[PDB]
Amino acid sequence: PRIDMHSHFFPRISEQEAAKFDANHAPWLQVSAKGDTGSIMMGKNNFRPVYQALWDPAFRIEEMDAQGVDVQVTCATPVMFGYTWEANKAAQWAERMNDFALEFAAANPQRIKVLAQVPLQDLDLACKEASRAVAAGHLGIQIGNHLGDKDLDDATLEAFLTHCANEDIPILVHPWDMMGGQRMKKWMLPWLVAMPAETQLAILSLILSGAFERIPKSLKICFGHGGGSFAFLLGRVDNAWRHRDIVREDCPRPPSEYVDRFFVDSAVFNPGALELLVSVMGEDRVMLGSDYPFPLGEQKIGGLVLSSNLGESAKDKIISGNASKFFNIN
Amino acid sequence: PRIDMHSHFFPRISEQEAAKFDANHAPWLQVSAKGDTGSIMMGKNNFRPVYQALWDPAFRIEEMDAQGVDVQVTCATPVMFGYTWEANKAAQWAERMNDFALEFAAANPQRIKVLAQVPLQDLDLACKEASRAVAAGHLGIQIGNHLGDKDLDDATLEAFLTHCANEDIPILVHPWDMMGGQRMKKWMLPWLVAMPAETQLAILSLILSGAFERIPKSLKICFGHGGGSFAFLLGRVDNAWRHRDIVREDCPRPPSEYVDRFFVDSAVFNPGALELLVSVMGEDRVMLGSDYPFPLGEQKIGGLVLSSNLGESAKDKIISGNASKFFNIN
Ligand SMILES: [Co+2]
Ligand SMILES: [Co+2]
Repeated sequence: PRIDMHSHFFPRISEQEAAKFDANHAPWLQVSAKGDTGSIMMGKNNFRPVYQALWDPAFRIEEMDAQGVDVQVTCATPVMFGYTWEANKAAQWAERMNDFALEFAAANPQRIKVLAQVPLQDLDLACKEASRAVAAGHLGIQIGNHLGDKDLDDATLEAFLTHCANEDIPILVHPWDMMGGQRMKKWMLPWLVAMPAETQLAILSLILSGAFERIPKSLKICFGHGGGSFAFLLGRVDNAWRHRDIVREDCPRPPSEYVDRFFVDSAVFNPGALELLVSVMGEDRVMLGSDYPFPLGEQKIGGLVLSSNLGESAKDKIISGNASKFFNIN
Repeated sequence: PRIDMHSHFFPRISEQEAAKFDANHAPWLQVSAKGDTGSIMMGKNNFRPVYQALWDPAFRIEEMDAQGVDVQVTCATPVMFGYTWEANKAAQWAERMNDFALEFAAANPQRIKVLAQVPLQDLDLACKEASRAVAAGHLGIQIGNHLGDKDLDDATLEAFLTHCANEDIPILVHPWDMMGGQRMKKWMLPWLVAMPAETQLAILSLILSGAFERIPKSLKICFGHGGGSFAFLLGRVDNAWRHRDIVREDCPRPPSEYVDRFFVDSAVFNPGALELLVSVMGEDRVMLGSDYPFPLGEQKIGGLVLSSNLGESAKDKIISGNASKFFNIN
């Protein structure tokens, strides 16, 4: 069987319903008249043009069959996060978006599984919303990797991680609100450069701060897009931790020892990159993810893993094995 | 023989000489009374503590012997660049720093080779200063990877690159003035996260803009610290260029075809990282560099390459071969 655990949705959101939250920065979905194309829109600006598969759960199951993917986990498009908003307005919006998600997963909840979003800019509202959603049916939460200038070392974000680790709630960490200000203007560089760095920063933020020494080993946490550039740059981190007391102060073990404490999806779009990745993470902590349905997500879902020189057991774990232990799937 | 082509110096600069340029932003060297320790200082603030090898070319040759490195190329500590300054002041400062460099390399110019800095914020002054310096003895120029919000795609920086390509001047591109604003506060995250992303952005900036289709093939250009995270994330770039017309518009060939047009140093601090790197770049475009004398530079210079499963011939090219064609060292 095949489980793709990194994919996204966007719900049937009217201009009128989103304007009631923020007729300026609440995102909404405009579908064409035919009904197989459309755009995500902030106020009345065009944000991203999207395909029917993003919002239509029936059309999506049909593609899932063409693709040979049996169960697919899916979660909010990072533009739905609303972390910049006021906390009550975001807790309201999060509640609707996760309802929409169960509504979307209704089309076939043995094959479509959902992850919820939280108002992460408020620890209390984020914690209650995380537990409600798992009880309502979501298999876990998906969070942006940072919150303005708070990275995952921030005490509040660590508190949200521990809360989930204690309630045995799995977490997918997604790059979002990328760094870099005004420089990565064209050629989609924010996805090519800033996305991988954002992820690496999140992972390194937990490690070098000692967060893993303080968070329960029971936390199920996954970092998207191969964990950014983390695995390739890990040796540069180990060498700095050995040669610099300020790198070493909050981190008792050498940083590569902590790879036993988190997961990554397999989306790295290259056999060499994939082989190095499992070499660092181990075949048990790499899962099949595709970033479906966006252009940048590997058309042939699972094709990179299946054509690899990896073990037949390694393939089985990335394709299916680890994603069902991680998410508790039949 | 061994050639380490990535290393740095800092000259004997007094508080008062630096104050005549900017008693606020000009860096200077304070040596202890003993004289084997010291600090780089901006105005009156402590910037980096350094050790004798950074400024003492005699002490350095002695360590060069202990380390078994025959010739070492060296260049300015990126804090010396002064790209934020007024152009004439910076052209004045660059001229003194490159004189200092030849003064430093005087201690033994058959083992210490130098690269010059330029006032890159002024294309004319940068071009004259680049040619000046090569004629005075430098083997080429070292530049920060970006200039505020101008990346190597910027037409000024492209004009500086082709000026050098036409005068057959080699270029080492160094990450500097790292992105990330206020987030990577502690654990030296700017060196771990932002430095590799800066490099990757520079390389990708030339490729995806078509700069390599417009710059003469004769350009000898090298990117530091293994070219950042570029070689690992290259497949993500290829896949984006195939699936997105806006990634593809300015770039006629698929982006991984352009690895035949630049070099990288070998400083990636890991055998798997190193093996993937030469797999992407080819054994001919990877050169031994150590970032000596900073804490984060592999104290066993060349030790990573020599202990690798790479070919006897690959080792000879990285250790010695490529760095002497590139730099014209006999
Ligand atoms: Co995604
Ligand atoms: Co350096």
